[PDB]
Amino acid sequence: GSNMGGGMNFGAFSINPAMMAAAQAALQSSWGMMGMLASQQNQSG
Amino acid sequence: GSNMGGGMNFGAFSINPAMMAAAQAALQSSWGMMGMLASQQNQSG
Amino acid sequence: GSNMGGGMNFGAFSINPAMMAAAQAALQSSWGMMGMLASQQNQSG
Amino acid sequence: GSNMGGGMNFGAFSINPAMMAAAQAALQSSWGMMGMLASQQNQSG
Amino acid sequence: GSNMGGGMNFGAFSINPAMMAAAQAALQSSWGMMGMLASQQNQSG
Amino acid sequence: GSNMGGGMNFGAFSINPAMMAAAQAALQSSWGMMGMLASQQNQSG
Amino acid sequence: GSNMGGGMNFGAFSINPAMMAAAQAALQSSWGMMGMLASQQNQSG
Amino acid sequence: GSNMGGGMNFGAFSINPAMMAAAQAALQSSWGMMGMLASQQNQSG
Amino acid sequence: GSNMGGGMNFGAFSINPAMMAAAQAALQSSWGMMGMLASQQNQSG
Amino acid sequence: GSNMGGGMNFGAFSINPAMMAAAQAALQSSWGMMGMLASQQNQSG
Amino acid sequence: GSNMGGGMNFGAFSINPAMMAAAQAALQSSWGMMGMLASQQNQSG
Amino acid sequence: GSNMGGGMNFGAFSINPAMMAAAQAALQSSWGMMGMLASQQNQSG
Repeated sequence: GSNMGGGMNFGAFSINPAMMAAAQAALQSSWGMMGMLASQQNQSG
Repeated sequence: GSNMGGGMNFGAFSINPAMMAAAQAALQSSWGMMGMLASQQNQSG
Repeated sequence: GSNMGGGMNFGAFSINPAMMAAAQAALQSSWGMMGMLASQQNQSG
Repeated sequence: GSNMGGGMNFGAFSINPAMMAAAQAALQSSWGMMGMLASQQNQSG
Repeated sequence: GSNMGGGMNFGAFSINPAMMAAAQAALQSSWGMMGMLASQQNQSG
Repeated sequence: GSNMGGGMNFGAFSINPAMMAAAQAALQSSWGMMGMLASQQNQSG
Repeated sequence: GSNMGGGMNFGAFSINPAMMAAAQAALQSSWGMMGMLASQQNQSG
Repeated sequence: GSNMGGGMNFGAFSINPAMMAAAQAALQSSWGMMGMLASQQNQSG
Repeated sequence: GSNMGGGMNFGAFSINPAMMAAAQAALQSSWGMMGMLASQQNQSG
Repeated sequence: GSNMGGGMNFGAFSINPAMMAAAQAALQSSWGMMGMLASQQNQSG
Repeated sequence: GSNMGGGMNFGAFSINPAMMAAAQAALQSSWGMMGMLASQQNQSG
Repeated sequence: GSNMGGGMNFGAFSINPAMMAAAQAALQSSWGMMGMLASQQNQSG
């Protein structure tokens, strides 16, 4: 069980994420004002 | 079970994400004002 | 079970995501004001 | 089970996503004000 | 089971997505104000 | 069980995260004003 | 010379004005979303 | 010379003005979302 | 010469003005979201 | 020459003005979110 | 020459002005979020 | 020549002004978040 309060952002967020990855499983998620991500990267041997 | 509060953003978000990946499974998700992502990248051997 | 609150964005989001990927499975999703994505990239050996 | 609240965006979103991919399976989805995508890219050996 | 709330966008979204792909299966979907896409790209060996 | 209070940010957050990873499982998530992420990267041998 | 800008009202205005007057000249004008009134009630002795 | 800027009101204005007057000249004007009134009540002795 | 800037009001204004007057000239103007009034009540002796 | 800047009000203004007057000239103006009034009540002896 | 800057009010202003007057000229103006008033009550003997 | 800077008020102003006057000229102006008033009450003998 999880919960988050609500917030207000007046400023302008200039985000410039730059990502690189190399794996058996890879997920790369960039988001702006609000987001939630639940990623289950299952693996065996 | 998950929950998120509601927020208000007056500023203009100029986002410029740049991503590169190399994997057996790859997902790359960029989004603006609001989003949710549940990605199950299942794998065996 | 997941839940998200509602938000209001007055600013104009100029997004310029640029993505590159190389995998057995690849998904690349860019979206503007609101979105949800549930991607199950199943894999065997 | 998933749920999303409703939001209002006054600003004009100029999005310019640019994507490139190379995989056994590839999906590339760009959308504007609202969207949902559930992509199951099944794979065997 | 999935659900989405309703939103209102006053701004004019000038979208210019540009996509390129090379795969055994390829789907590329660009849309404006509202959309949903469920793509099952099945694969064997 | 988790809970978070609500906050207000007047300043404009210019974030420039730059990330690189190399693993059997890799997740890299950059976000702006608000987010939550629960990632279970399961592994066997 | 007079001038007015244009506005947008999403809310539903339930107005219930109740007026009573007793004069040599009487005008009573109730209006909803938009209006202009120029009433010259001239009088002598 | 007069000038007014344009505004947007999301809330629902429930107005209930109640007015009573007794004069040689009487004007009573109730209005909702937008209005202008120029009333010249001229008088002599 | 007069000038006014433009504003946005999210809240719902419940106004309940109640007015009573007794004069040689009387004007009573109640309005909701936006208005301008220029009333010249001229008088002699 | 006069000038006013533009403002944003999130709160809901419940106004309840109550006014009473007795004069040779009387004007009573109640307004909600925005207004301007220029009243010249001219008088002689 | 006059000038005013622009401000933002998050709180809900519950105003309850109550006014009474008795004069040769009387003006009584109550307003909510923003206003300007220039009243010239001219008088002779 | 006059000038004012812009301010932000998070608190909810509950104002309850109560005024009474008796004069040859009377003006009584109550306002909420922002206002300007230039009243010239001219008089002779």
